Amino acid sequence: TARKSTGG
Amino acid sequence: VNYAAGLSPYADKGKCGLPEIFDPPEELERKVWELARLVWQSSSVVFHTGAGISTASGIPDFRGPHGVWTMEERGLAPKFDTTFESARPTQTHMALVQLERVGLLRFLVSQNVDGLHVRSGFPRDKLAELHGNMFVEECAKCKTQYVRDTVVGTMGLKATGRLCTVAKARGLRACRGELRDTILDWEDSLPDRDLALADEASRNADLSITLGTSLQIRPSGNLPLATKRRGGRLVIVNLQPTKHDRHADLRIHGYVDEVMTRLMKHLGLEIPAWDGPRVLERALPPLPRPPTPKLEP
Ligand SMILES: Nc1ncnc2c1ncn2[C@@H]1O[C@H](COP(=O)(O)OP(=O)(O)OC[C@H]2O[C@H](O)[C@H](O)[C@@H]2O)[C@@H](O)[C@H]1O
Ligand SMILES: Cc1cc(F)c(Br)cc1NS(=O)(=O)c1ccc(NS(=O)(=O)c2cc(Cl)cc(Cl)c2)cc1C(=O)O
Ligand SMILES: [Zn+2]
Repeated sequence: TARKSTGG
Repeated sequence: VNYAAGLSPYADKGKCGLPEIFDPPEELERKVWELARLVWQSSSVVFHTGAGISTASGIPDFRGPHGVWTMEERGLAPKFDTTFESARPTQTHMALVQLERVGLLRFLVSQNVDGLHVRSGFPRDKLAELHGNMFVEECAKCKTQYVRDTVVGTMGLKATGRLCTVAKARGLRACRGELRDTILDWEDSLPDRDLALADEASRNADLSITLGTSLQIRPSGNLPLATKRRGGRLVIVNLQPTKHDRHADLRIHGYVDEVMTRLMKHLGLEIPAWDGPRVLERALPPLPRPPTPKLEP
């Protein structure tokens, strides 16, 4: 399950 | 972040308030002609929409010059010209509906929670709403969604204070589960099914076109890249720069309504008027592909 973010 | 809304104040807002670029009129017209070729030429076309396509309706974006995050970052209250209930689909929204009817659009992936794709009449089975929908609430127990006429009243996957009314398969007495909003907060998991459909659509697309997103939020923002990774083209339509500008086969800095208006003229399609909220659960049988459009003068 992939999460809502900017990722860095 | 939104105090009475009860959302996480720990979010990375990303890069806010970059200045807008406008391609000069002659360059715009040339680029939109090129887009129209690509739409027609391409078999599987996927659109990716963000907050930029609802600015014309009076809903602010997040990271534009007057975006909600942009204003919060500089100590100011955001400004909203209209409510979510009373916002009206734009020409871009309505154009996308028509493109779907005539088979020029396989799938639509959107990060918008404004409910406008659904309310425009766009078929829900060709739409992944990856960040939720203000009008949709879902049952924690059985996963049944309810599309409403007014916003459900909470955000961040909280209980709305209504219960599930489904009569069950065996027994047919009410489910009674807790209904929650579908608005993801920062770092919530995306919807399994909607993401999977968006991902598959994006992988097998041979043209991905982004409209009004800065592509800063993942996984949504990286879906248009999967297209490029398997031989497809990528078009980016946005006033600000986007995180993935360097990967675009074609980049268009202009108002999205203008681009879509010109796009539809080149394809010989009319943009329908909007009657009012029309929830369509399944795509109507396809209209015939229009007649071959004429080349640039
Ligand atoms: N009329 C227009 N024509 C073309 N571009 C426009 C227009 N109006 C605005 N833009 C551009 O449209 C872009 C809007 O980008 P952003 O504001 O980052 O929002 P997002 O939709 O990508 O998604 C961010 C997610 O993050 C949030 O936390 C929520 O969770 C969102 O779902 C800008 O670059 C504008 O220049
Ligand atoms: C009609 C209505 C019934 C309700 F129960 C509630 Br709550 C709200 C409305 N109004 S609405 O248009 O649908 C409505 C729905 C959601 C929000 N979002 S919000 O978290 O308040 C918020 C908005 C903005 Cl622009 C900036 C921040 Cl920082 C926070 C606002 C409105 C509105 O008031 O404009
Ligand atoms: Zn239920």
